[PDB]
Amino acid sequence: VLNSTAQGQLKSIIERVERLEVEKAEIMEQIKEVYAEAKGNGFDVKVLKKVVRIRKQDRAKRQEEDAILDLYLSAIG
Amino acid sequence: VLNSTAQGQLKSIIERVERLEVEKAEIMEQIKEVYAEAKGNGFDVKVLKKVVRIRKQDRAKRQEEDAILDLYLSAIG
Repeated sequence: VLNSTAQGQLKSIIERVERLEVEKAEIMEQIKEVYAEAKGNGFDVKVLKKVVRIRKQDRAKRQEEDAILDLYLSAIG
Repeated sequence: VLNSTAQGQLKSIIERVERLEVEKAEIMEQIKEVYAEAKGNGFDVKVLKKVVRIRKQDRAKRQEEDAILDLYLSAIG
């Protein structure tokens, strides 16, 4: 059995996660809409998605290079 | 070569998709934070996630039952 406080906690957890998952689905739908718009303008959607992935990978690489920089500087001092 | 209007279109597409993908990542992080909070309260996160999936499946089932209802009613009229 779950006591009163725990039942409240559970209900709050489910409520918040479900609201966030609705927002996430809304965002995903908007991304789909932007790509559909692009397709309408004559763009290649598969290639656009690849452009986005490549740029994401570049940003990730730069962040890890910042981490590595802090590691080296730390080690040197 | 891409003409002026097409270059503007491309830049707008990438800009909007990347902003939306940042929002999506923010939402995913918030979901993680809610589950971390739940774990702190003594809840089983794996089981919570399963609760959320089950409820999502129930909602999906109800939507498809509404679709099927419209199909049957349509066919009958």
